Amino acid sequence: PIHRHKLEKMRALKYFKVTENDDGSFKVERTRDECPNPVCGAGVFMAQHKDRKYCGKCHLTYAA
Amino acid sequence: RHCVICSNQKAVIRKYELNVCRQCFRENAANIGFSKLR
RNA sequence: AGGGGGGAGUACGUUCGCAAGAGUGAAACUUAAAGAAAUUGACGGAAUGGCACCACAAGACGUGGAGCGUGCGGUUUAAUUUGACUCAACACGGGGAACUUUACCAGAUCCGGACAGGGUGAGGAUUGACAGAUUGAGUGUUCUUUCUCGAUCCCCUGAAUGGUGGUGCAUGGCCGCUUUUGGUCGGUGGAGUGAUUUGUUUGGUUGAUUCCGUCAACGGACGAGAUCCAAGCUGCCCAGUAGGAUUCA
RNA sequence: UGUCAGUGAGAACAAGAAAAACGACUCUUGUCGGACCUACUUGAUCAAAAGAGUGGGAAAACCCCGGAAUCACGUAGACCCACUUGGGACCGAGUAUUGCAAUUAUUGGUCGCGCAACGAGGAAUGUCUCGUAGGCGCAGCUCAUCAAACUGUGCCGAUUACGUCC
Repeated sequence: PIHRHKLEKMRALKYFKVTENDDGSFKVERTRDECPNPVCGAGVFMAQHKDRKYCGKCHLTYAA
Repeated sequence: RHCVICSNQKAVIRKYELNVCRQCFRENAANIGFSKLR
């Protein structure tokens, strides 16, 4: 009774990436780590995996 | 090769003088102006 | 003398006969036809008249047993996909196929399952995704990570479409062959109860139901012939990519 | 094998038919050349296979639009009645070419093996009477690439019969 590959994933976000930078006294800063030089603006953020970071959409090599 | 008036690619493709009419046989599919008299 | 066909001229009895046999003569059981005549087809080691180097004569060239290519059969194998088998199978399926083509085999994938009518919008079963893993496939299918998200993709039914799957004995179209010969059919009239026949017939001629003649047939329609395509000779057209003639050189 | 006859050379001489165009670049007020062939020259101060540049064509233009096989040849060529110097099929090594991918795919190539078969081949059986049979070559076809196949054109070109129905 094995279907092998393909299943439901249920993943990605919840209410996470809720808003931009919170404000109304001073700006406090994002959940994650920055993306230098995206082409879709800085609303994209980079992975934490193996001390490397990677942009899942603009596909850059940048590390921490 | 491959054919453009079928997608079969088998039952033989004519590419002589830049035409295909042998994946739909020309006896059935005439009015190309050809005739037999001899 | 006979009362469907077999059983049977058998059985039993009885009379005749030297014997072989003769006369008389059932039943049990079984079967749905047996039989008569004529007609139209097919076949004949039947007859007659004709026609074909797919028939033969005379005789030129091969195949048939070698070494090769190709197809088929057999066996084999994971699969050795399959149609076709005297001729109208077998260098055939315009089929000289290696991955593609591909039926078939070894594995993975897609939605094409569209169509939401019964459900999940945001954050979904999702679209796209580096690394890690998955696995032949760092492939992003998948699973983890994290990112990119239209809400179409996704959930359940019904519905669906796609197919080189079978059936050519469901079928259309097309092709092969019967048949490369001269054959085919109706109206009106004649004959027969009818099925049928005459027309389409003795003779000669021709590849020819091609002709002339004749006749219970008369007048017709197709195939044949002819019209077409190509070749050989030629007129007219006729010249700058067609090619020669004379002189100058 | 002696009626191309087997290895060498030179001469004269053939006909249909195939081909081209990518939304790919560049070009403008609405757009041109590259996937076809063949020519010519380097490819020999040193092979073949094979590299590249220039040049023309949509074909009666493509260089003479058309050529080398059958054939001719005594140039006083070589072989010479042998399974060979007649034939190839197996087999190993090398290299270049084609392609999305080659696993002899490549194959027009080198050079081994040939002294591996086979000597016109039992019975049986095929099809043609004239420019035909037979012999020979070329192109088209299929298409990453290969034709002992198929289709078409041309060349050399007879013997017998022109009767019968067995």
